[PDB]
Amino acid sequence: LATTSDHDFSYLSFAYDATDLELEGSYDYVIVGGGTSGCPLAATLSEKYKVLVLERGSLPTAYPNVLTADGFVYNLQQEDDGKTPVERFVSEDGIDNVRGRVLGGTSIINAGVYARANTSIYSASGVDWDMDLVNQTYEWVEDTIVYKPNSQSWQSVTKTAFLEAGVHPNHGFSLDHEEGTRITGSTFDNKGTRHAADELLNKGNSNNLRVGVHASVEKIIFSNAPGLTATGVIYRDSNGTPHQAFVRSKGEVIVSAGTIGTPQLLLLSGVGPESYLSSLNIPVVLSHPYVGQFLHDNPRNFINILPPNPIEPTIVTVLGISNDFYQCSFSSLPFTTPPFGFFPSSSYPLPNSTFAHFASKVAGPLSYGSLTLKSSSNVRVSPNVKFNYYSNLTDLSHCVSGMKKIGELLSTDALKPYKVEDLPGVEGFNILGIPLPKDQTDDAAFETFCRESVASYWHYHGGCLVGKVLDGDFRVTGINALRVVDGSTFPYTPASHPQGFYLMLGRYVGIKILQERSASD
Ligand SMILES: *[C@@H]1O[C@H](CO)[C@@H](O[C@@H]2O[C@H](CO)[C@@H](O[C@H]3O[C@H](CO[C@H]4O[C@H](CO)[C@@H](O)[C@H](O)[C@@H]4O)[C@@H](O)[C@H](O)[C@@H]3O)[C@H](O)[C@H]2NC(C)=O)[C@H](O[C@H]2O[C@@H](C)[C@@H](O)[C@@H](O)[C@@H]2O)[C@H]1NC(C)=O
Ligand SMILES: Cc1cc2nc3c(=O)[nH]c(=O)nc-3n(C[C@H](O)[C@H](O)[C@H](O)COP(=O)(O)OP(=O)(O)OC[C@H]3O[C@@H](n4cnc5c(N)ncnc54)[C@H](O)[C@@H]3O)c2cc1C
Ligand SMILES: *[C@@H]1O[C@H](CO)[C@@H](O[C@@H]2O[C@H](CO)[C@@H](O)[C@H](O)[C@H]2NC(C)=O)[C@H](O[C@@H]2O[C@@H](C)[C@@H](O)[C@@H](O)[C@@H]2O)[C@H]1NC(C)=O
Ligand SMILES: *[C@@H]1O[C@H](CO)[C@@H](O)[C@H](O)[C@H]1NC(C)=O
Ligand SMILES: *[C@@H]1O[C@H](CO)[C@@H](O)[C@H](O)[C@H]1NC(C)=O
Repeated sequence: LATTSDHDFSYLSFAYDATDLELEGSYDYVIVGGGTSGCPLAATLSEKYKVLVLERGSLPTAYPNVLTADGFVYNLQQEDDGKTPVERFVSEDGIDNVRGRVLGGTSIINAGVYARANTSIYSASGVDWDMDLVNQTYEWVEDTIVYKPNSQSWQSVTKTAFLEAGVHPNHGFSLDHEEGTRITGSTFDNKGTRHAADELLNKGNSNNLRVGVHASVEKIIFSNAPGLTATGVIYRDSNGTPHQAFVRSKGEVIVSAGTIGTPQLLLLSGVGPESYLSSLNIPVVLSHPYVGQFLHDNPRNFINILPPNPIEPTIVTVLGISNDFYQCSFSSLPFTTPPFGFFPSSSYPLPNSTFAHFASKVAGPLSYGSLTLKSSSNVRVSPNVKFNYYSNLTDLSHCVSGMKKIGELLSTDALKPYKVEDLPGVEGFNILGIPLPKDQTDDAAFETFCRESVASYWHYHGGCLVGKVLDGDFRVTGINALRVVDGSTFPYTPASHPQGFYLMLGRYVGIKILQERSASD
């Protein structure tokens, strides 16, 4: 774990605006997307080789509010002008959502919750994991940007509610995703300063690592040397001037553009379903049927209570983990400008007093959809995405169980002081939005509640799966010198909160690449 300190911007010494980067560069590795996985991957590779990271967004310094916990809601409330760190989008399902667009990626705009992946998911992932390396990597990340949180009144109230409601056992303070209640780590330090993936760039070699911001990567370049191989990428700067960055012998292009950005770039580059690409007149580099397929978004269902007595805003630290659903509570200040993506749509009531958001995330999820291009040529145009929430009934059964558990929390002695009226069961609270069915045994009513009140937990993943598009070493099958490392590689979520796993993944693969280069020297 790390110790509270200012956000470390030492890496600015090797950060450049794309307009300032050479028109044609040569490196050992080119990383597309300076995000959650991309940054630690880049830093790791730079320990020995020349690396260039290309990020479409700005430096975190351009948007000060992404640097503090009290800025979380603010970023979501800001209008999307195409340059802001929070990019808005709506799934085909009709659910509002957001993704990061800034150096550090989505780890720069998230809720800060940090957890290590469920230790039981590595065996069936399709990857032969080196567990000693996995833990060493978690430690590497944690010693730089993860903190043991301060005690917080509302989080403590939530902890008492979970324990009263049977979410056992109690793990005390622990980073591990395990059934029961615990206080986990956070990327926000004890002074409220946000730490993120960008700071992991400081772990790289300042003479080998170069970062380009405001760099929109539009296409991967290929050649037969002799076999199909990725040779570089084309990116554009704010002046509209296109640049090219190539990789040298044994080097590689690694796409870490995220669940949404990676499949989009692959499709735009001619790697995807042959009939789909041809229909849009995109030359086919390699037929890859699963690019953009298997897009998963864990559903979030919730209850907002408006206490008669004000509660203080807090950062999420207490987690109530069940096998089929994960829960927590967030307390915040009132507002008249809605944080996009918080509620599923714009027509939702606004809180004029402090409130508590009890959220429930369904495990998996088993349901999935796909990603398709909205523009066949412009990478700045958001792709179309559909998640098909609750299309798999097992997800729905888990939502029902999850919301019943929330009902239990609402019926605890712990939450009584927050009701406006002392009514039986879950009744008596001042609710903002859709309330739970009164009858806690009415399954059909809970299914309707789950379907009509659903929102995104913002932990979408998939779209470029290991075993479908990638192999066990994260290489895009059939293409040399090309890998994918980010949240797009697996169908199920690694824990209640995935950033820890994706941060680890970046360096993990980086180390695997270095070990591979060592053997071939
Ligand atoms: C990689 O890192 C993992 C954690 O992220 C390791 O794991 C943890 O390893 C701990 C031993 O080093 C193991 O023991 C600890 O917990 C014991 C019981 O914990 C549970 O029950 C307690 C009360 O019943 C409760 O308070 C607690 O919150 C837990 O619910 C305790 O008896 C021990 O004194 C010790 O404190 C952890 O349980 C374990 N946690 C997880 C998430 O699995 C992992 O190491 C483990 O790998 C296994 C494959 C196995 O070999 C096991 O023996 C080993 O400890 C690390 N792996 C590597 C390769 O280093
Ligand atoms: C509002 C919100 C709250 C969340 N809360 C939490 C939490 O508390 N804890 C947790 O564990 N997880 C949380 N998550 C989820 C977690 O943050 C994400 O799953 C994780 O950051 C995704 O990592 P990634 O590397 O795949 O993608 P990203 O970090 O998004 O990185 C991809 C990067 O690629 C860039 N990019 C995309 N396309 C291009 C292109 N063509 N050219 C150049 N650059 C490009 C993007 O701008 C971005 O910086 C939250 C997510 C959101 C949106
Ligand atoms: C919802 O998710 C389930 C778990 O992934 C699906 O069932 C699983 O389907 C696998 C191949 O389709 C099969 O190997 C697994 O054994 C099976 N697991 C279970 C718990 O049965 C389920 O798929 C449907 O139901 C199963 C039983 C089969 O009849 C499939 O043909 C069905 O498609 C998923 N349901 C949906 C709506 O996709
Ligand atoms: C951890 O993962 C295993 C294997 O996928 C699963 O059986 C178990 O339910 C998970 N535990 C939790 C608490 O999510
Ligand atoms: C303020 O919140 C209360 C619930 O506490 C609600 O009844 C009222 O309508 C809200 N005021 C406005 C004008 O939205």
